[PDB]
Amino acid sequence: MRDLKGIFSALLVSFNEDGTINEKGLRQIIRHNIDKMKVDGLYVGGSTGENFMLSTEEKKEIFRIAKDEAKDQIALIAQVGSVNLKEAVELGKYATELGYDCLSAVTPFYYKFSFPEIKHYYDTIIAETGSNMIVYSMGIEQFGELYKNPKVLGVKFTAGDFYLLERLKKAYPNHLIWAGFDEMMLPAASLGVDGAIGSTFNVNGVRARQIFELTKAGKLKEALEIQHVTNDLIEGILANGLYLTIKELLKLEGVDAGYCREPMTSKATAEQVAKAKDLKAKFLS
Amino acid sequence: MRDLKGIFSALLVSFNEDGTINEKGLRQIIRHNIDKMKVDGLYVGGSTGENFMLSTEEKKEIFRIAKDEAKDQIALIAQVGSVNLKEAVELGKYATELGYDCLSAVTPFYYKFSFPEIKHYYDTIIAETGSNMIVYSMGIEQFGELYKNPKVLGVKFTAGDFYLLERLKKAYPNHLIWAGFDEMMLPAASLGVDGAIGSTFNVNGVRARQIFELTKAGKLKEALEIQHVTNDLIEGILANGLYLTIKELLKLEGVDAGYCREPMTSKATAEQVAKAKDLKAKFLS
Amino acid sequence: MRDLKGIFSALLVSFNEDGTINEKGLRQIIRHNIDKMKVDGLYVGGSTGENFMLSTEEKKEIFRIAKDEAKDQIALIAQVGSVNLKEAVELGKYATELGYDCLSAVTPFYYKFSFPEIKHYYDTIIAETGSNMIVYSIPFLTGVNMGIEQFGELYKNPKVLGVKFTAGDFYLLERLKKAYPNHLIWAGFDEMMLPAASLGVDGAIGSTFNVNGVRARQIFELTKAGKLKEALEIQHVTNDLIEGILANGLYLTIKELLKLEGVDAGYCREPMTSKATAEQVAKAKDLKAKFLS
Amino acid sequence: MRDLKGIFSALLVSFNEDGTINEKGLRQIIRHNIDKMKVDGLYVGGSTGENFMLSTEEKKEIFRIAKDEAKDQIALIAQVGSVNLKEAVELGKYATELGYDCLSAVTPFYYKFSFPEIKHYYDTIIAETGSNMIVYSIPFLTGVNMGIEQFGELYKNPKVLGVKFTAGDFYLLERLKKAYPNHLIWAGFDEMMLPAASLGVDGAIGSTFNVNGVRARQIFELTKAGKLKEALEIQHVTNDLIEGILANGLYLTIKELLKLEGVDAGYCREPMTSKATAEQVAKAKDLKAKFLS
Repeated sequence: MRDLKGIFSALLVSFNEDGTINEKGLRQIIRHNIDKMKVDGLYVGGSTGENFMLSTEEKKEIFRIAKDEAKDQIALIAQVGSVNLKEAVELGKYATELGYDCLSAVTPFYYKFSFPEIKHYYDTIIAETGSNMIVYSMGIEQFGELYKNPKVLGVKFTAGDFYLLERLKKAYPNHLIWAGFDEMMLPAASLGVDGAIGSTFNVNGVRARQIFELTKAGKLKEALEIQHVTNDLIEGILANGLYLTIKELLKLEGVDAGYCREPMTSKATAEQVAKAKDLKAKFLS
Repeated sequence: MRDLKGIFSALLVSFNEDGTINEKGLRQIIRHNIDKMKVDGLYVGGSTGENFMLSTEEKKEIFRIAKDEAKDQIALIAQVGSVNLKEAVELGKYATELGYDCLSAVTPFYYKFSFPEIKHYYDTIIAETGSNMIVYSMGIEQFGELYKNPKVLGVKFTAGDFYLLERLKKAYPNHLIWAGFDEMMLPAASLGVDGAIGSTFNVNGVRARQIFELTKAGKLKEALEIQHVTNDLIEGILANGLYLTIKELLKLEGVDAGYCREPMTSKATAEQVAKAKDLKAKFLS
Repeated sequence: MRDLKGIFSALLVSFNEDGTINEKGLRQIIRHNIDKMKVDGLYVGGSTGENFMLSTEEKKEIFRIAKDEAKDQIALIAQVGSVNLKEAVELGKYATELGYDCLSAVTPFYYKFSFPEIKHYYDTIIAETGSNMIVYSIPFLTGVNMGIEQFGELYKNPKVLGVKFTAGDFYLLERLKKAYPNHLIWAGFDEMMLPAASLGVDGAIGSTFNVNGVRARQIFELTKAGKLKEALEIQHVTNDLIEGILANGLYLTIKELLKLEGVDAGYCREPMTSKATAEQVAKAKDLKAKFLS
Repeated sequence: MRDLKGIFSALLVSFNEDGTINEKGLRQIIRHNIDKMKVDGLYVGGSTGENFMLSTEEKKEIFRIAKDEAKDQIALIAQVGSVNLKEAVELGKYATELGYDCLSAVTPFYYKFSFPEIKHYYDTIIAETGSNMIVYSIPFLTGVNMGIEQFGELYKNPKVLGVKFTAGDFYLLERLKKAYPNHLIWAGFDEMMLPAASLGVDGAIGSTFNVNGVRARQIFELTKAGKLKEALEIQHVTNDLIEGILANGLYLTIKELLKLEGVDAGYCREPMTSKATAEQVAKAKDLKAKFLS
């Protein structure tokens, strides 16, 4: 398998006003990431792609478009998790067929699964597809149990618990860790994470790569200055509405990022558009 | 519309070992509710029916079977909510076509929706189907906003907040409230709820109806004795595994309740089956 | 033993502007509760009395004043719980010496105590004083949620009589009456009195009974008689009052309502905001006009 | 002013079996921290010192003993926060009179205080004592989570120097250094020292530095030098020790580790479990063998 370390943008999807996928806009988002953000890879079908508001067929169309547009230029991970395990297996087979480099899967949600149920879910996706898997996160003993399956590569770490982060890095040194919190990239990199998967790399890739590299070189003061500017931008993005603000910033860079998908507010208000313009002037110009 | 007050069993579904719907077993569960539990209605496609682990087509098949088997014998409510609003509209149209008496819809989950997004979700399902709606639950001001749509009938109240319960009953006296916590039926009925939707009525209907009726007549000590026995049974059901224990209790009554659907543990262990047998002997024989 | 069932006001305390106790005002609050609110007893030294912001000597002074003013006319429970167990024993001995009918103690807080430590705390207060105990449960402030098995362990001590259930979990409330039918439960959420009375609580201990004790007794007694429609009507009016009290500021509003009836309920103690704003006073006068006139 | 940056142990206190202070043992703990742990200073009267279970006079006694033993050899911060603001002012005046370099105070807890009330509490302690203040933030115990704007308001008082960040939110930690670059931050989670040092904290205040202060200084200094691999190795060994300490019982295990080095760290104070079990003692000896020998 392809090297999966480094910076991965969690891929946003362009939607039309009626909720359907805007394919031309989706390819422009992808091209922006590969060609201008210079990411190491794309993480497709995650929360950032508005995945859980879509049908199985719509998820497959996004997987097809992303792989067709990215070809073998960068690494591609397909998030195929769901509350429906049969759907996760169907999506995992499809992504595997398309040539995705590995699968990822959120823990089954809506109902409360026990750990045994969560491990059986991941083992089932792996057994039925033949593909390697990135888990989400549970404690050290439970990661150990997950890691008894040799096709589990590591975890997309999205909880800000740096004690567990250190414990995992020590206990399972040959397993990978990708940071999921872009605003805490520096402290995660100080503990040796192997990469980061994030929604803000769709527009702030340049700084994200600088933080990651400066931190691994021990240049912590310089990395912190760039994390500070990054977090001023992230703070404004969160206050204005995360998904809509990143799309509006992409629109100012000539990327047809389109609308959000309903039940999320689909169209940005004038105020939201105004705030996006100010953010672009201050942090991305 | 049909009277929707009273006792509604949240319908469990019978699955085969491979996860597919066992239609004969599903009809036996339905017949048990109508003919022996003597419920006022069935609440189909909710959490209890393992709905969120299923495909759109599987949800439609369950709606078809339940309406075919129940005909017009009792009231039928169809839960059609989802994170995918287009799926909720598709399911709401189908249930409306089949003749369901009203729709219900969980608040969109997985992502964090704002109140405006939640209200637009409910208004969209109503506008696209033409059917009345039962919401889930937010505070008094937000229920008021939901209740500006005249086709919203009331709420399936699943949070144990009896202060909000009283406030809602006072503020919106012509809207209905169904209790969602079977173990707190007495206190809910003391505040005048119009009915209850619950998973334990699939086997404990008799006592549920007695509690509801004794409480409305002011016979609180007698209602409490029956709530105590009910809660001894519920306590054992929860400890042993809710969905699997109710199915195992149904099996002891000659109802082919089958397996649970994966990612939930599909098969009951011997210990779980043993505990179910003890529960049946102590509380349902 | 002196009956501890029924309607108990959680005694409010009158403070001077500098934070010291206003004894004359405290006595007026006590008299208002006994003579006008017609309470069965007073719960003294609880959260409502602003207890946790005071010194040990101030807590002793409030115990002394309350017992000297109430004398033997009503039942009196003394809340003596603290994070300092030595203080709790000192206060429990003092309240016992004064003649309080029973002690009560909040679960030790701040630190995350184990169940054996909580049980040892209760057992120590009882052993050192010789007095009976009511467990004071208030999860919203403490963060401590004890289950049914744990109450069982506390109840192995025969001097633990029951619990002040300042919580809204009515599944746990029912489980308690099922498991330990001979043990007492006092409801702590005034806005949920009807549903708690439907489950057989033996009484209620509340801050709003300092001004709304007439309606509170009615809800309790009507619910016990099975007159739910009548009880719910009075619970509805009561909760319109409580909703306004909570939005305007609980402590300061109840004290301003008492002031309007001629009770010198004084200031609140710092670090709480000690004086109401003009807007808070105006809203309290409207609540009095609408609900207590 | 006396430099307050660097490595501070959160002073543990030695108690006798009956709960009274063991002055000789307390002095031995102080000496161990200064002479062996090589700390920059001591944080006295915090959660680790079992402060919240003590009387006001006991807290004063610990302040007196710690200052008499440490004298002027190291920096000394006095935590004087309480739910009773009058007590906090009394303790702050006493610690100021003794010569403590700075005061610190936990956010008022138990009751749900408003932000204006919290700010008034800090402003009152400062005004009545004339001493500088460190805000003590410990959300896991208090339930109080202040945001960036609120820290801004507290920092309008020039005598508020910074915050003891006993929390793991590193987004908020970064936002604090961005907004208020001239204000100090001390990390409070010993197991997360490396990532906090990566974000520029000015020091650390920790309970485990009573026994692991040599490694704690190394992690801090190596991270500041950008030697991440070396720092992470020492953080890894440190966290194996901390993981065992937490599983065996934090307070009793650190006291037993101190006892094995000849420091009479004594018992814990009730309502905490005062004595370790045989199994706890045996596990503490193994932790000493593996990590502190």
